[PDB]
Amino acid sequence: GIDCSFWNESYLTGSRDERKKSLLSKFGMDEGVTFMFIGRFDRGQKGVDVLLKAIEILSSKKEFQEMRFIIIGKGDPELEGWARSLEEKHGNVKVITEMLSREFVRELYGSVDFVIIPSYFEPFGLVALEAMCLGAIPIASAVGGLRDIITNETGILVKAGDPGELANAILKALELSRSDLSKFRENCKKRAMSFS
Repeated sequence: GIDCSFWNESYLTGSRDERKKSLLSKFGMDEGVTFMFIGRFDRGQKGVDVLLKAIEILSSKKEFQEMRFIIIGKGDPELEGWARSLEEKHGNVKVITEMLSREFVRELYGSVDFVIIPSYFEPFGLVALEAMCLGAIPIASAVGGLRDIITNETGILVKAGDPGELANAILKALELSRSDLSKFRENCKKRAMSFS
């Protein structure tokens, strides 16, 4: 079950636009549509590999410049090395290889546009609900609990393990109007609150 006493936007200062601008400026980036990943870096569970492949696919496109990526998690030295390499290659990629407190995570969810949950294995998907409670729009693998939580009114579902499909979904998400973004956020919070 989700703790909506902790996971809500009451704890956050100012507006979403303000927070996102400040956040990105700390990473040396100007404003852009911001996608975040938070999870273990492994080969077949959380899907960081799928995300990194998707970033590589997108990087040859002009629209890539309008995207910002925040990639948080730890694990394999090879996977961390890969994430770090992309960070050095692309000025719109930030990688943070460590655990952050739930307070920090909460602030981040309330300060990005989308949270990417490219899981292969996700029995509970409590992460989707937490992100949704804070107005972050999920782009997620259609697996386990994520299937139950995420709807067409609240986010984007993709086939697990498919970097191409993910890249397509990210481009689709980038193109959404502010009005559509706003409706998604409203539905996200409503749905997350309904999970009580």
